[PDB]
Amino acid sequence: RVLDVEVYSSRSKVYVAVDGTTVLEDEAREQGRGIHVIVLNQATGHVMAKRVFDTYSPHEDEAMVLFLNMVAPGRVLICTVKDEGSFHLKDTAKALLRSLGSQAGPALGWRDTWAFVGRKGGPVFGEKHSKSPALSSWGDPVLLKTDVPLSSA
Ligand SMILES: CC(=O)N[C@H]1[C@H](O[C@H]2[C@H](O)[C@@H](CO)O[C@@H](Oc3ccc([N+](=O)[O-])cc3)[C@@H]2NC(C)=O)O[C@H](CO)[C@H](O)[C@@H]1O
Repeated sequence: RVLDVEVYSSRSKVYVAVDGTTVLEDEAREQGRGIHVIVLNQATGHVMAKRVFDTYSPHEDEAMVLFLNMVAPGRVLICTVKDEGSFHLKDTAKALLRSLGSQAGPALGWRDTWAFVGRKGGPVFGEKHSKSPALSSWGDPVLLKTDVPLSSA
């Protein structure tokens, strides 16, 4: 009646594991920057969608907002940052993350790392965030492990 969810955010690598199986992994040297989003079915844990939005670059946050607004309430929503996710994560996107209950997402800054697991329509199940200490540095890798309650019947 639970999912064991692991979410990793760092400068050079992201991954998400569900019940000990890796369902998302990106350690490619020159791609995959931004906020990785995975959507799970809330009863089975099956992956319903996988996206990456390069919110270091303009317009990607707009795509993220349009995608997240079509996600059903009650899906499991997982986010994790590779390299940089904040430069063009602008106010509408930050307000949407705030509306999910995220604490770190609306506050995300330059080269911060961030891992998030929540029910789309509330509540938040797990969140971690490491602030970058300097413009030339990155946040510390963060590894969030969270038991997510499953729906039944
Ligand atoms: C060497 C390297 O990391 N290059 C990769 C490049 O990395 C981008 C990086 O995504 C962004 C965000 O962290 O930062 C760029 O670096 C700077 C450096 C200085 C400033 N400044 O305002 O003074 C801003 C950004 C970095 N680019 C460089 C040249 O270091 O990203 C591309 C696309 O992902 C490749 O991955 C490349 O490998």
